[PDB]
Amino acid sequence: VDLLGRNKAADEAAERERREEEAYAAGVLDL
Amino acid sequence: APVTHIWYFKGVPSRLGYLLDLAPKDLEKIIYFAAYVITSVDDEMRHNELSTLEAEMAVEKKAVEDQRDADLEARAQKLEADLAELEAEGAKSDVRRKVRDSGEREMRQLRDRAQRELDRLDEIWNTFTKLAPKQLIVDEVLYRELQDRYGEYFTGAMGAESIKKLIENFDIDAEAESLREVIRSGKGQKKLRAL
Repeated sequence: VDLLGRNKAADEAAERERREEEAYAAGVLDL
Repeated sequence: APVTHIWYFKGVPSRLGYLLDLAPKDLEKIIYFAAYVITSVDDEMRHNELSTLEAEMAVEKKAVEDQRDADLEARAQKLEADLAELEAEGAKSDVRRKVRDSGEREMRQLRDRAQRELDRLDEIWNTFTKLAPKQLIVDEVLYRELQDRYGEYFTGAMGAESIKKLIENFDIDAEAESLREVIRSGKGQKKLRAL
């Protein structure tokens, strides 16, 4: 984990999808 | 000259892209006169002709490739003459191999423009046979090279007029139901995009 580390792009896209998945389950108007 | 409304093009979501299932860059190209799109074509008219259009393409290609092999062999005999007339007199073989490398370059470039024309015509055919509207063309050459041969089969344009014609030539309840179905069945981010 210290030679490979952690990217940024993938994490951004992932938390994005996660946000729009926790927002569609209840109510989706996030902006 | 017709023109569109930025409010429904630039602001996210771009309503036009969503209505038509596009990306903006494509559309900012089609409206600011960069790429071309296909307003409509005929699928049943292009059905009973694919065979003979292949026939004409293939006869043209056999023609040019017969000329291509003729190029190869004729340049090769000229090269043999060049060597035989370069050695009969009193010169080293260093200069002979240099001039023969030049002649090799010659035959190479001949066969090269040859095969370049091959690949061009072949990709052109492969683009004709694979035609559905809303396709972009960043080329301006492929497009013209299709407008001269069979252009009258399909219909093309660019600008506000292209999107206009298209919108007119676009079923809506079919898309709406297919979208309801992609949402029902599909899942993931794809579900969200269809939503």
